[PDB]
Amino acid sequence: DGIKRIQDDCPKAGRHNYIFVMIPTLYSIIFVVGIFGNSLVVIVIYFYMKLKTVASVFLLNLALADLCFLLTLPLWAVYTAMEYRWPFGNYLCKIASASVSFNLYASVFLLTCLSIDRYLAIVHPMKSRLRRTMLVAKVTCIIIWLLAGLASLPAIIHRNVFFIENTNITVCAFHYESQNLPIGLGLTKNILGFLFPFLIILTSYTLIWKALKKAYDLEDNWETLNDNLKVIEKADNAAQVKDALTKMRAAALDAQKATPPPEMKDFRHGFDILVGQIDDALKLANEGKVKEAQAAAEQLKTTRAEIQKNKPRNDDIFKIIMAIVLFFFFSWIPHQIFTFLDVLIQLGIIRDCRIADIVDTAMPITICIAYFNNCLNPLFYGFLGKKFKRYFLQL
Amino acid sequence: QVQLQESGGGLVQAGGSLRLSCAASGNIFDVDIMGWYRQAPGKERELVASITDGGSTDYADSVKGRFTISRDNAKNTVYLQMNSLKPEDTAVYYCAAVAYPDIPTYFDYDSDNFYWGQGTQVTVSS
Amino acid sequence: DRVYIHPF
Ligand SMILES: *[C@@H]1O[C@H](CO)[C@@H](O)[C@H](O)[C@H]1NC(C)=O
Ligand SMILES: [Cl-]
Ligand SMILES: [Cl-]
Repeated sequence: DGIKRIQDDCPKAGRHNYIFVMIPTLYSIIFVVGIFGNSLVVIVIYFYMKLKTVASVFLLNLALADLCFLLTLPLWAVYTAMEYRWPFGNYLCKIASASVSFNLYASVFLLTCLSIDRYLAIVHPMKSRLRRTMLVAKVTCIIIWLLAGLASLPAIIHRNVFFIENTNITVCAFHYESQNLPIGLGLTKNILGFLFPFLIILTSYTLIWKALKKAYDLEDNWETLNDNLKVIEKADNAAQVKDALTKMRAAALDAQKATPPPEMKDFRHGFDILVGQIDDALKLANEGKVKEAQAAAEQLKTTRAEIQKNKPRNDDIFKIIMAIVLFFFFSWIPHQIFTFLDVLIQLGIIRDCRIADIVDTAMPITICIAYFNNCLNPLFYGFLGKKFKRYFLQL
Repeated sequence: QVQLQESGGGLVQAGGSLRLSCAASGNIFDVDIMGWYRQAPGKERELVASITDGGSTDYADSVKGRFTISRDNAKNTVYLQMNSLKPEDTAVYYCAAVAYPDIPTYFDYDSDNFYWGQGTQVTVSS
Repeated sequence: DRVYIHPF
């Protein structure tokens, strides 16, 4: 005479005194830190910086998506605190789950576009500049909003308030009926919410890794030649000359490997001349002719009296790229595994309430690590900007 | 801020030649990549050419064979040798560059590590 | 019949 009455297979699954106490406490921390954290991000990025880059648009919408999810968070904290009892009705049930699902798909899709933007702004800054305008930045977002809504559309449909017959506990959840709701609901979160975005983000930063590694390896090969060439100028015997000429010959071969991305045949031929000029200098060092080999190595720098500006570069960028990929991986792979197991329990192989408990006990644990590490995404991505860090520390 | 001083644009006969120089100022370190963009009246901006700090150039199909770009790493100045200036080359030629900070984390929400110039008008009369 | 009480 009202809502749908459901029989629960494993009613005592995930119900523990330590889950009802720790989970709402962590939700309050995520609520306090998330709101205080993300709100200040949207201030600096809009009122202090006026949104003039494409990443600035992605960063603002990334923080607003987290802010929308945090507003519905007080509903889930008390929901867990009441031993999973939902009094908020069916209206807030369809909205709370949709808001959590929408913002989780939107935040991951936004991190995907941010990676594609960094790959374009680094490897091809000149060509991709005219394509990456401010209009495309706002158009990309409304495509993400529509995709995050369409992917979370089954969440607004199959999320009803149910009354368990054998426990008299009214809950808001998904009804995994025997047959006659799609099982692809849990799959979409695994492939569209993790697999597909991770393979695109990893490919972007890996291509940035290989692009920056080639640039720094080439920069260090020239540094290897110039530094060793100054050792010949201050050399004494033929042993100290051959030791430096042997290191320069390997550096010329390593620099011959780098190739961005007839023009490249001229690049490698320019180093075959370099290696060839090192061979003759090595021939004089093997015979024991120091002052003659010193002139052969000094004629090498004939192509080069004003000191020029040095190329700025950081060796710590690889720590950032690796941390960015791992911080996204190890923050969703706990929730993605226990969700994949749920798909096996949903309609398949697993028929045991003893292991269905470890799924419902560790699910809010994985939701907290997914929620806490995602609500800090716009903050830490923003700290990677020298201009953003200065304004944020002033507030 | 990194400013880009441009010079060499003016009214010139069709089929002649012109050289555009763009020097970078206010940059403590070297400039990563520099290039040239032109804005035709009533059109959108177009990439003319670009050159890497190592010497790799990339021209557009609009100026192949007639335009040649080079750079001086000592002066951080790029030259756009525009030979056989056709009346279609009449546009506002902007200078572009990519400059990274001292310890550069390749994230920039203020300028995106991309700096423009004032621009010079290059009018080609026939 | 399974009940998935979790937020997502
Ligand atoms: C649940 O309520 C029904 C009446 O609605 C009652 O018959 C049943 O015994 C109750 N069971 C429990 C476990 O409370
Ligand atoms: Cl490019
Ligand atoms: Cl910044």
